[PDB]
Amino acid sequence: MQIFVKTLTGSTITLEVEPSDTIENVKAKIQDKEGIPPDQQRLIFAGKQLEDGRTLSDYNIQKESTLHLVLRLRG
Ligand SMILES: [Ca+2]
Ligand SMILES: [Cl-]
Ligand SMILES: [Cl-]
Repeated sequence: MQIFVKTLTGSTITLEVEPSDTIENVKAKIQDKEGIPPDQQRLIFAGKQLEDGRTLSDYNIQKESTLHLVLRLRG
């Protein structure tokens, strides 16, 4: 399944995922492509912040869905 991840600056990347993938899995994939550590990532879909432990299917994220990625600094 192909999805998109987009930032506030308009950068868009593509990921290959499965419905059963967790949000934590997706953050790992973004880190592989773009080097952003999962701790600093927050994903949003349909105006809601997503939870690491839940799955893409939980949020009805499908082929060609776009997730919004934003930073949240830990320190
Ligand atoms: Ca690029
Ligand atoms: Cl990927
Ligand atoms: Cl940001």
